[PDB]
Amino acid sequence: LTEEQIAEFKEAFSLFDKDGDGTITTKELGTVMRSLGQNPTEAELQDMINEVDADGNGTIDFPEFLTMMARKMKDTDSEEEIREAFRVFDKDGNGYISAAELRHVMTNLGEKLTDEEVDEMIREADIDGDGQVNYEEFVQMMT
Amino acid sequence: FNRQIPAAASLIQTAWRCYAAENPDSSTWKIYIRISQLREHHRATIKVIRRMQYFVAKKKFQQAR
Ligand SMILES: [Ca+2]
Ligand SMILES: [Ca+2]
Repeated sequence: LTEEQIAEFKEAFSLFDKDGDGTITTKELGTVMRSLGQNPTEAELQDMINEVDADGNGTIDFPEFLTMMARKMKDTDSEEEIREAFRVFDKDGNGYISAAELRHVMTNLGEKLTDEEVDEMIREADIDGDGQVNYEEFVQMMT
Repeated sequence: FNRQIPAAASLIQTAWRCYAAENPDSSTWKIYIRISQLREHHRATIKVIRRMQYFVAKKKFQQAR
């Protein structure tokens, strides 16, 4: 792990840890999100913490931030679950999903991303003018 | 019905925003309409938030499955 990387993470941690107590509470994190023009729900704040929370005290210490910042978002079987998430939408079974269905899924369901983001995604995906994406190349894009 | 459908949607979207965020000139940034002219303390903030969002979408999807 780099000394550059830890440094910058330390800077990041301070952005949430305003009271200097080395803990991030569910109410401090909501401050920051709401700073960015967001509205979270008390549970949404309580689900995020409970994912980074290995001490169970309810707070985020800097070492659990560091644990979360340095997690294999790409190697820890991240590719198997992201595959099977797409296979919820290939009922045809083909490792292929219509670029149109992709847009409809990325925009109307779940977090509902903006069209410009969906435009960027499809373009940089496996759409080589085949209005199909083979998500095999998609999962690898992100990893 | 089919509770995996939103979790699958959520899993894929959070992972892509996590990845898109590493490009500082991706359109995944123009989404913060209330933040006029984002500064550098914004991106460190967004980047970490987005990671924790991707993780909860990992749990919620597992649960369904
Ligand atoms: Ca604190
Ligand atoms: Ca803690």
